[PDB]
Amino acid sequence: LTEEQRMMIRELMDAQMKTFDTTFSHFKNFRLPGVSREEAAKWSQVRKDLCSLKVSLQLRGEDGSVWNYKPPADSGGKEIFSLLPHMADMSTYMFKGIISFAKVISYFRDLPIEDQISLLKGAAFELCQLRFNTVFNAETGTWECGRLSYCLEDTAGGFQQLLLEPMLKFHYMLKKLQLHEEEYVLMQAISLFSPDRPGVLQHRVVDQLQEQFAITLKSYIECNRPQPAHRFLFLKIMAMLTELRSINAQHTQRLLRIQDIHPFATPLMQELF
Amino acid sequence: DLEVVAATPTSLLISWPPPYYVEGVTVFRITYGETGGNSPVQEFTVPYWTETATISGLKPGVDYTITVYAEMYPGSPWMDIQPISINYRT
Repeated sequence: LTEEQRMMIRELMDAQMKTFDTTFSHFKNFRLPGVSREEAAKWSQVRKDLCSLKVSLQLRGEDGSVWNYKPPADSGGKEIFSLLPHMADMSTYMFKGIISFAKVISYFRDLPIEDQISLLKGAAFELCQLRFNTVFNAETGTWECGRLSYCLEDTAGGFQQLLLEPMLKFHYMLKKLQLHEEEYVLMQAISLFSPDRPGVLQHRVVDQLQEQFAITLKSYIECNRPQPAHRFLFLKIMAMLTELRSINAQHTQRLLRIQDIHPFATPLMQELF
Repeated sequence: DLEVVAATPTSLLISWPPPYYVEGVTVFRITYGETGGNSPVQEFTVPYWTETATISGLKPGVDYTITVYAEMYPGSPWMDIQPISINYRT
């Protein structure tokens, strides 16, 4: 592992640790649930998008009191929305962390400012998802977020139903890999620099950076992972990233549909999208 | 300087100059509160690139206080301070 590669990983590790609050100690002041036309049939589609998401929410007291929220079954209502204000706040908090993480990196700062904007807007959901994964518990089916936890409902349905939604499948599949922190952080870097992403002038510079990180990820696994099992692993991770980009597109469509009948989005989210 | 480009009695459009101390800054927090308050303050955040903000739902005839905070990726800096503030009336 070249001294430059080792250095690159060191920088990424520093950024995550400053960048990322695993505790969610500082996440505060979030909103909580309960606290004829046509268009419609837009609504039926929108209901489908909501349906995939749906989670229980748990809050743990400083007391050690626990509050549990169980989401309504669909109705018409506009019941479906109820989480959405809370979710936006969480995403907004996550996004602020994502932006810092990019900011820390020397290579990112070097980039022309317009390029930064394009990359961050493209990146941001994917990076946010990657950070979430580290929290995620496959056995629990929970994301544990400091005091906050979110737990998947069982449609029963099934796993077979559950796996139908790409995002849920991705988290379970990504979790399986049992990545090291270095591996997760590298993925963010590879995701964070994509040449593809819309609005990017400086394709050549980004592609080299993305490639350079990718090699570092490839190198790290061979050195640090005991090889014979793991020969595949880099290929799978790259596959996961490709899946993520597609999922990111799906999410973007979903938000627009949800907003248009319903608007939840925070100013940062609108700015980011 | 912080400027209001446009107003309506409900609603505000506001601008600030870019610093200076960017990169520095991950985001700008923005707080608007009723100018000395019964009111709880409201804060929302925008990307470091953004020079412009929208504030909405305001009462007519009310004098207001608007604060912008610029937020720094850990150990920039450019130190630190100031928040920059204005008051405007419906």
